[PDB]
Amino acid sequence: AFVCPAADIKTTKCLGPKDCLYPSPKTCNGYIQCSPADDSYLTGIIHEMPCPSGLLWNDNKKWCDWPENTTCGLV
Amino acid sequence: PAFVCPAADIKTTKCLGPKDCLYPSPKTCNGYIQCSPADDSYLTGIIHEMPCPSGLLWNDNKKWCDWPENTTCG
Repeated sequence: AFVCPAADIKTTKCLGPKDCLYPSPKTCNGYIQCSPADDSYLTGIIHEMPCPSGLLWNDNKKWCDWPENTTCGLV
Repeated sequence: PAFVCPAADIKTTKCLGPKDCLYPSPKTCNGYIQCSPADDSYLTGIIHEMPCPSGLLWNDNKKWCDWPENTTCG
């Protein structure tokens, strides 16, 4: 499986828009967001999030983006 | 008009979840606002004016940047 890396939750509290966002090792048509479990900010909960149809993850900008801009290498 | 992040949304969710504390931007359809708790009272928010990708528009129904046909803008 995948779990949330605790270091990111502890260090950032995922407060910034681009914090705690990651590529999905399972698809280019989505991503993973880690949410802090609670306001102790010690561990994270995994959310497998989709991109809109036709958009791919662009990890440079941590968003769903036009396919030409993708950072995803999965085939 | 100047935006204020809704206190009730911050207080109730602490903006923890993926779809929490996201709103339309009054400045553009090609973007949105994401609020982050400003302090440990969780009643006020820092405003992050976020763009959408080229040509795409906010869809407040799904709280994401989406194809223009699915917009809520206006």
